Amino acid sequence: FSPRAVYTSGKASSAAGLTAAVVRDEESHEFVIEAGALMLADNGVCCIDEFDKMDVRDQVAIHEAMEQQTISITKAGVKATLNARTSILAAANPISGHYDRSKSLKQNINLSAPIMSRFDLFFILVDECNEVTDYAIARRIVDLHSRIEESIDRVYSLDDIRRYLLFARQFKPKISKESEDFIVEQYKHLRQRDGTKSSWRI
Amino acid sequence: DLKGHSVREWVSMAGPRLEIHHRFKNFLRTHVDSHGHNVFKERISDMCKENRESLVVNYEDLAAREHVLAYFLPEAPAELLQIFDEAALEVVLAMYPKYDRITNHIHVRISHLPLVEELRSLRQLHLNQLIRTSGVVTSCTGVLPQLSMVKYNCNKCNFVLGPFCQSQNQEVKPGSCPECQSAGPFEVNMEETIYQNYQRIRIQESPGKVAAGRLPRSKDAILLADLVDSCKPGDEIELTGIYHNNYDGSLNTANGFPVFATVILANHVAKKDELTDEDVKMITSLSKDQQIGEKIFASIAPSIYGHEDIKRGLALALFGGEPKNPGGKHKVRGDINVLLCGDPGTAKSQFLKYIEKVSSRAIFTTGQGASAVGLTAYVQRHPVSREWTLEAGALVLADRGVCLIDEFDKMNDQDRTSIHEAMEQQSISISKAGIVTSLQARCTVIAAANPIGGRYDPSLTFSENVDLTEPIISRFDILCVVRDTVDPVQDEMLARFVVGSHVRHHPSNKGVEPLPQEVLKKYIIYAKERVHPKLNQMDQDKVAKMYSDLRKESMATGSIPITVRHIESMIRMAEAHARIHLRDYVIEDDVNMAIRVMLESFIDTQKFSVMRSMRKTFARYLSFRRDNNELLLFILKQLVAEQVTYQRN
DNA sequence: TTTTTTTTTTTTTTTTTTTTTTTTT
DNA sequence: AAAAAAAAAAAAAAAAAAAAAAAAA
Ligand SMILES: Nc1ncnc2c1ncn2[C@@H]1O[C@H](COP(=O)(O)OP(=O)(O)OP(=O)(O)O)[C@@H](O)[C@H]1O
Ligand SMILES: [Mg+2]
Ligand SMILES: [Zn+2]
Repeated sequence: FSPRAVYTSGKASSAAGLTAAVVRDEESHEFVIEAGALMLADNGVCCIDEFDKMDVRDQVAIHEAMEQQTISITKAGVKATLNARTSILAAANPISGHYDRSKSLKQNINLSAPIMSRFDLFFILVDECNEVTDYAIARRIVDLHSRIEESIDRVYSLDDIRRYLLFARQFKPKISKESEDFIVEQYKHLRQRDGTKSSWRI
Repeated sequence: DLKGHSVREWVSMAGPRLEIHHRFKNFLRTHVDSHGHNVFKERISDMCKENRESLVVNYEDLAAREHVLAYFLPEAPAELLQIFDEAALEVVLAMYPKYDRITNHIHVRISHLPLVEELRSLRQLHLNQLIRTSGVVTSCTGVLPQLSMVKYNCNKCNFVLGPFCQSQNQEVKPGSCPECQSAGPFEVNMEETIYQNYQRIRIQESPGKVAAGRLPRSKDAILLADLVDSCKPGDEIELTGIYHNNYDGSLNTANGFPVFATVILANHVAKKDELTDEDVKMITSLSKDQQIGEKIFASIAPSIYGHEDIKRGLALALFGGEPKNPGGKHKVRGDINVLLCGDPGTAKSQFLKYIEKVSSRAIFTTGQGASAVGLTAYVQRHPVSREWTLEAGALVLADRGVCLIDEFDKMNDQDRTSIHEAMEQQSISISKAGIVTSLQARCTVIAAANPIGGRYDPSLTFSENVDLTEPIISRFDILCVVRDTVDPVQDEMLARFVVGSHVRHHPSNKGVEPLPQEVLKKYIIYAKERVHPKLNQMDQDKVAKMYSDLRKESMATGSIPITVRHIESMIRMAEAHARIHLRDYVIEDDVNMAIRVMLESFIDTQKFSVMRSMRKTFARYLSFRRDNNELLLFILKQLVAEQVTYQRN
């Protein structure tokens, strides 16, 4: 859906191809920069499937990108500080292949603490073996596979949503005093939540 | 004077050439100011006085007084600028006839050019024109000596040949020597030749200016004989220069298209961004405030709320102690290393970054490899310079400054060994390729770390809930245990702080008084460089009794004991606190404050039960300069928290 | 005959992959 | 005892600096 959206895998991407690389221009004395997956997601999204499987040598780069939004390269006779303003949608399998509900999120996955720290949202999708949910899922899947082109009545076409997203991204909302007080109270309550235990501290 | 067929050819003619020459001379003489009568008078005076051999000329005034010359300028920069140099030389001689002995030449630099472009907007249309751009210097070579006025030496008849002025476009080829009429090889004659400094830099688009789906572009520039060393890598610079193209650049080589490389002949450089006098009065003026200690302790990382004790420790680390080596066989470091161990989300990295920002010769590195410079030394060919250099470890780079180490508990084995060596012996020993050397790194290490398991548990002593061996922790003078404990009042206050910061830094809108940061660093410089307190007034009786009591108490329980190095650290912190006040003699209150800080750290390093044991046993020491309100508020908060826990269980 | 552009060669370094080794359950 | 992560080996590719030879006029 999203333009400037780049999808990758766990171990299928190396460091250079995932962040950046440098080659020398074949026609002059200057050097050109091969843009890695992170860069192509600039002002977009990077979808890292099987994140937990990614090598540490690459996870350090992803952590750097999340930290300062930028990639610093000193290679092949050229230095550069390039911009990577990308959001990261990661998909990580729980350690052991199944999510264990009797542990904190820190233990259920093999992500380093710095990586998890700067993830704004963690969504846990446990496969509760409920019959109603299974019936609904089966109905939807079979309806999809029976009626391929139809059966999808989306109120807004993907092109319309793309245009609306591109227009709305330009807005820079303010924070009024009332909203500031509401944020303060909500944060107070959310911290009080952590006073049973939660999947991870707040 | 719009007339003719070609602008460059128009200036080429002798007539308009001399017309422009004399008009520019008259402009230099006559253009005075709105009120600064004859700015160029004092300009030339100062330049000659310091022997600067340069003249920065604003474009606005030149266009105002002589619009024709300003219009001609960008179209054919080479000829107009050469004429301006010729004019300014004789103008200077008229003002300073003797100065003719100095450089026999004057360069004219032009600034505030009206139209400013970006490296991505450069096109063939801009060839051979004065253009103003902005960018980050991404690489810069040494000050290479380039031939200026060569005198080749004929081999056959050993006759030196006349000066063949070197051109930036083509290499000079000598003819046949006038004497023996030989077209032989010839060789430079360095003793009789004269050169000019030649630096080559690369300027790339500022990342903050690049668009979303685009990559920064870069252009090569040449600085010549006076702009050299005016830039360093990482500088944001406005560069005005000639988009020169015709030197040798044409891909006539096979498997190549008729492309042309481009380099900007630099003509003016402006960096967009501390040895003063009479500021000693300023520093001394508030030095006698009698409460400056609180001011400075509150003037550290003003963007961080609370954590006052950590700020005090960082202030003491900044001002440092007094290194002393009795005889030459007992090396005692004057530094105050600090370790901030705490659960995440408590602004430890913020403190480290503030110290990076506020302290000169301060470098930042991380336990991970995400830092520009590593902790360990090595030797290699630098990737950008391609030159074989000894990359000294980060600690060495901060030889007399501050090394900030984030993720202190995620280092490598070799990184741990290197930090141990630096902290222990204050030097690094390298034997990597053939360099058997020992270079000293007298750095103050300020480290940040998280407890094992991501949460600090007071039921366990400090040394066991941190992924650091005892020898490493034993070399830190202050241990700050930052704990994130749920507290509604503090939570609300911090929420207000950060949300207000977010409000105030929106793009559209872009109990003492803390000192301004610039004055704070001036004070730090003066204190750290001039005042060297001596502890001739320390009460040995009090310190000895305190140490003996602490030994007895710590050994009375199964707790980490107090050792001599703790007394050493207390001495260093007392000297640092005296340095803050520039007393030049440690006073009883300085010693008491140092004892307070050292005991606070040592107590907080203990387990939960021993924490209260030593708090009650030494509450007198730990309460120095701690007014009644603070203790009463702490006790009330403890009681109300106990009530809350009883309520919600 | 004399220049010039290429040809090599001779070092050195750098990067990817694979393999080998070390640490943990 | 066996798997996961790290380190080292090793082989292939690139830069490049300089000396010598073949082709051109
Ligand atoms: N006392 C504080 N005052 C102001 N801002 C704070 C404070 N504590 C935390 N913050 C803010 O909360 C965020 C978290 O802080 P920060 O990113 O520096 O974490 P940290 O202590 O370095 O954690 P970690 O150990 O995970 O690296 C930042 O945006 C920081 O500005
Ligand atoms: Mg941190
Ligand atoms: Zn001769």
